[PDB]
Amino acid sequence: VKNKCVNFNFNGLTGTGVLTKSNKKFLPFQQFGRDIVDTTDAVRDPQT
Amino acid sequence: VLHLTQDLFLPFFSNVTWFHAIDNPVLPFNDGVYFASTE
Ligand SMILES: *[C@@H]1O[C@H](CO)[C@@H](O)[C@H](O)[C@H]1NC(C)=O
Ligand SMILES: *[C@@H]1O[C@H](CO)[C@@H](O)[C@H](O)[C@H]1NC(C)=O
Repeated sequence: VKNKCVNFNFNGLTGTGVLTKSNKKFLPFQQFGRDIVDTTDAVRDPQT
Repeated sequence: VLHLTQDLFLPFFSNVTWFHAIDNPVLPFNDGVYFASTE
């Protein structure tokens, strides 16, 4: 479910937020995302 | 971002030995080794 605040458990990375499509350029080895504040910003869906 | 990491890296301007081939000596392995080859 996108554009709706929902608790997520993506591969054991529990949390809460809003999911959406991204234009980012994740490399094949990439799984996680972050920022200079070292907090998870984007995740790659294991099943899609 | 300018993420700073600490890990086993090959030093910059470090000293590397160049080998030829024409017998396959065994070289020590310690904290990782770096391998390069153009063929
Ligand atoms: C997950 O499994 C289903 C059924 O086996 C399959 O249709 C789907 O493509 C799989 N997803 C990935 C990312 O491989
Ligand atoms: C690599 O070896 C040469 C000759 O043995 C030496 O002069 C040089 O200082 C070495 N490299 C470094 C980075 O010390």
